[PDB]
Amino acid sequence: NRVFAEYPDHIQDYFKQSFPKGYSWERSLTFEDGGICIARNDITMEGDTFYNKVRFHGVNFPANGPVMQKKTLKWEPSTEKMYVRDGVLTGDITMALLLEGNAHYRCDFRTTYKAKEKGVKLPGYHFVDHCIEILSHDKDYNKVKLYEHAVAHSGLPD
Amino acid sequence: NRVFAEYPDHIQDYFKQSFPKGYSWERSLTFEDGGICIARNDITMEGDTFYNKVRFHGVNFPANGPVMQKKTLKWEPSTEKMYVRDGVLTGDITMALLLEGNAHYRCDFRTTYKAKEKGVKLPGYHFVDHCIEILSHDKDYNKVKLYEHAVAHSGLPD
Amino acid sequence: NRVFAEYPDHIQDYFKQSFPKGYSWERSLTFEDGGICIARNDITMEGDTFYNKVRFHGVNFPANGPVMQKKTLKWEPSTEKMYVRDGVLTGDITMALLLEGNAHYRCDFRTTYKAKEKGVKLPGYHFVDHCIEILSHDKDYNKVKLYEHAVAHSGLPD
Amino acid sequence: NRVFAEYPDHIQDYFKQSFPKGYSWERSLTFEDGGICIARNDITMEGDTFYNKVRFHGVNFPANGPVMQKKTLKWEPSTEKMYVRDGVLTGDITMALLLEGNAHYRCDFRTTYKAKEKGVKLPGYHFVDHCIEILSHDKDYNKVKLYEHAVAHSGLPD
Amino acid sequence: GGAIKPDMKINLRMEGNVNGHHFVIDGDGTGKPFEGKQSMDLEVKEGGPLPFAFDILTTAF
Amino acid sequence: GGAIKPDMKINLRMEGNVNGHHFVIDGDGTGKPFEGKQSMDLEVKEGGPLPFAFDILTTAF
Amino acid sequence: GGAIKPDMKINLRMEGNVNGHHFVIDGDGTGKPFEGKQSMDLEVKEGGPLPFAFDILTTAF
Amino acid sequence: GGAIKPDMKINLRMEGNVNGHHFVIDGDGTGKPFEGKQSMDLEVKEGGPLPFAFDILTTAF
Repeated sequence: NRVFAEYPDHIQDYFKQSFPKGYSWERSLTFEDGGICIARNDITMEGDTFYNKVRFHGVNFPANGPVMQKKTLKWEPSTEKMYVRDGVLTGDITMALLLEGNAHYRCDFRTTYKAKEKGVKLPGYHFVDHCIEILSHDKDYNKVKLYEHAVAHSGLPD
Repeated sequence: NRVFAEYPDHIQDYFKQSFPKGYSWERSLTFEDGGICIARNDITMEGDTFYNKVRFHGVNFPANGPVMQKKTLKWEPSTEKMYVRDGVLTGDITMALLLEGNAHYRCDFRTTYKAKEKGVKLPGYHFVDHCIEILSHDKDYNKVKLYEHAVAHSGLPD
Repeated sequence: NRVFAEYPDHIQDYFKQSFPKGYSWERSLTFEDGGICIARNDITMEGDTFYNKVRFHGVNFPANGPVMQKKTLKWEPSTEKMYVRDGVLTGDITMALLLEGNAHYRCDFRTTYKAKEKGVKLPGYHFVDHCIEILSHDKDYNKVKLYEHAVAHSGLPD
Repeated sequence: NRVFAEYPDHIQDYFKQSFPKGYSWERSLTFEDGGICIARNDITMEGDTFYNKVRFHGVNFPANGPVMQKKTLKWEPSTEKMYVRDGVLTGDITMALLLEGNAHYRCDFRTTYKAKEKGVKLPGYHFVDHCIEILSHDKDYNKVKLYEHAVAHSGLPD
Repeated sequence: GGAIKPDMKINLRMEGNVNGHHFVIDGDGTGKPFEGKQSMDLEVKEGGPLPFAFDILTTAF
Repeated sequence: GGAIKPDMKINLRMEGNVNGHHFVIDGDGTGKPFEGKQSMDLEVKEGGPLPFAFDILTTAF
Repeated sequence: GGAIKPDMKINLRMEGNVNGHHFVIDGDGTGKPFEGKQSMDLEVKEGGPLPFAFDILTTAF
Repeated sequence: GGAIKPDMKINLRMEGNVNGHHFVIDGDGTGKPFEGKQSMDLEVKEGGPLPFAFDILTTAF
C-alpha cells in the first residue's frame, strides 16, 4: 500500500489523496527464470482502518529454482520509478532477491495504481525508495511478521 | 487442451499419455504493451468427457490498449515450440492478435504442462501448429462458439 | 538472407522482389540468461553473386553460461512469424539452442527487413520454417561448413 | 565511466580501484518499442587523463518512433542497482526518456563492468543515483556539451 | 488409444479477473483428439458484458 | 492530512495460487502513513506449509 | 524470377565483437533461392579460436 | 586515492551505427571523480547531423 510512504510537499501524493474512497493496484512480477506472478489489491478504508482484499497468482516457476526450493533470503532495498503511462500512474522497479550462496535473483516489477474517485491529480516523474523485511517468522513460515519503510523523492541532484 | 492435437507416431504424445488420470497446465501471456495474464487449467476425465477447471487473471492492460478497447479481430495461426525445462514440458509461442487496421499486437506465451500421474515420458523437442477461431458470437460476446485445430510435427526437413 | 526461402505463389516474396537493388536486415538476439546480441547485414548483388557485409555485436553473456563455455550443439529447427510493424517487414522467432544433457537454451529473435528500394510490396502475416545446421567443422570451429533450408507457408489449415 | 561517482567509505569502489590499469564495460539498452542498442567502452588512464574507446550499435528502432523521429527531451534521473552476477559486477537500471508531449519512453539498462587487472575486490549489493543532462547543443546536435552527477549509496534505511 | 476415445466431450468452467473485472464462463463442447480438432459453446455466466477483448481468453478454454 | 490518520490499523486477506498450490493468508497490522512505515503479522489460514519461497509474496501485502 | 537465378553464388565478410572478443569471418558459398537452400564455407580470419559458441553467429551469415 | 586525481581530464572517441547510420564522435572533457561529477564537449566528426535522437548515446560517453 503505497499510502505508507513519506511524500515530500513538492511531490503530489496520489495515494493519500485517494482516500477516504481508496484505490487499487495491479502488479506483474517477472522473474529472470521465467517464473511470473500477477497480483492485485483493492484498498478501502473506514475509521482508522485500511482494508485489503488481495489476490496473488504465480506460474512457471522452475521445479528446482530458488522459489520452489525456498532458497531466498530477502528482497534487497529498492528504488521504484513512478510515472504516468497513457493516463495511469505506474511504478517500474528493478527488484532483486538475495539467494543463499550470495547470488541475486532478479525480478522486474510493474505496478499500476488507480484511484477509485475520479479527478485525483497524477504526479510527475519521481522516485520511491523501499525496504521491506521479514522481521521474524516461525519454522514453516505459517506465521510471519513483516515490515516496510518507504520514502519518495526527486532523485539527483535534489 | 493439447490433447486435441494430431500427434505423429514418431513423436511422444505427452497429453494423450496423461490419461485417464489427467494433467494440468499453467501459462503466462505477456503482451507487448505491458498487459500480463496468468492462466491455469486442471484437466480430468470421466467417461468420454474432459472436465476443465480454469482460472484466468490479467493486469496492467493499458486503458486505451487493443484489449480494453476491444479492437482485436483474431489470433493468427501459430507454431508452438515444445521442449523440457527442469524436467517439465514447456511450450513457448510467438503469438499475435490481428487488429482492425491491418496491424498486429504481439503476445509471448509460455505454458508448462504437468501430468498428474507418474509414468509419462517427456517428449523431445518438437512443434505444434495451431489455429484457433471464434466461429460465431452474439453482440456482447456473452455467447461464443470456439474452434481449434492443432498438428504436431518435427519441423524441417522432416 | 531470406532470399533463400521457398516462397509459394500465394505469398508475396519481399526478398526476391528486392533485387537487383538488394536489401538489409537488422536483428536482435535476446538470450534467456541476459546475453544480448545485435546484427545487421547489407546485402547486394553483382551478377550471379550475393555480397554480404555483416556486423555482429554481443554483450553480457554469463562467464559460465553455455555460450562462453561453448556447450551448445545446434539451433533447433524453427518457425519465423513474418508481419508488418510500422511499415517494416518484421520476423519474430522463438529460437532454441540444444545444449549437452539434452537441455535447451532459449533466444528470442526479432529481425526487421528493409529493401533498398522504397515501395516494395509488403506481404501479409505468414511463416517461414527454418533449419540451419553446421554440416562439418574443424576442432575449434575456425573452418565451418554451414547449411540452411527454409520454406514459407500460411500455417494451419492451409 | 562509473569512476565519476561519489562513493561513501562503507562501500567498495570497484571503479576507482581499477586504476591506473583501468577497466571496460558492456551494456545492452532495451527500449520498450523494440529498439535495441549494445555499447562498450574500454577505459584506460595515463597521467591525469582518462581515455575512452567506445562503440555504439543500435537496431530495430521503429521508423516513426521517438528515437528515429527525434522527439526525446532527456533521460530522467535514475538509480542503478549494482550486484554481482557470475563473478562479474553488474548494473541494472529502470531508465526513462521524457518525450515531447510529457509522455515517457522506457529503456532497460544492463551493464557489466570488468577491471583489467585481476584481484580487484567486488562490492556488495548497492546503488548509484544518476542524473545526466545535455547542458547545451547546436541545432543539429553536431556539437553537444554533456554533464553527469552520480552518487553511490546503500538505499534505505542507511 | 484406449483411455481416450476418437470422439470426446468437453465440460468447462472458467473464473477470473482482468483489470479488476470479475467473470465466470461455462463451456460445453466436443472434440476429436486424434484429429487435433475441437469446438465449444461458451456462455458468460457472470460479469457480462465483458469490458475487454474476448480473444485474450480463447486459448485458455 | 485528515482522511488518513497518523496512526492506522491494517486489515488484510490474500488468496492465491502459485505453481498450482492454493493458499489463504490473513493479515493484521498497523502503520504510520506520513512516516512511510508499516508492520503486519501474517498467518497462513489455508495451504500451509507453503511449498515455495514466502518472499515472493511480501510486497503484495 | 529472372533477376534472381536458380543457382547463386554467395560471398561474405562478417566482423564483430562478443563479450569483448573481436573477430573477422570470411564466407564463400552457393545456393538455390527458389528451393530455399544454401550452403557456405566459413573461415575465421581474426579472433580464432573463438572463445564462445560458434552457433550464436550462424543465422547472421 | 593517489592513483586518481581530484581533477581529471577525459578524452574519447565513439564509433557506431544505428539503424544503418554510421557515425564518429570525438569527446573532450573534465571531471571530479570523488565528487561524482563530469562534463564533456562532444563533436560529431562523421555521420552528422545524426538522423536519430542524440539522447540514446549520452550514457555511453
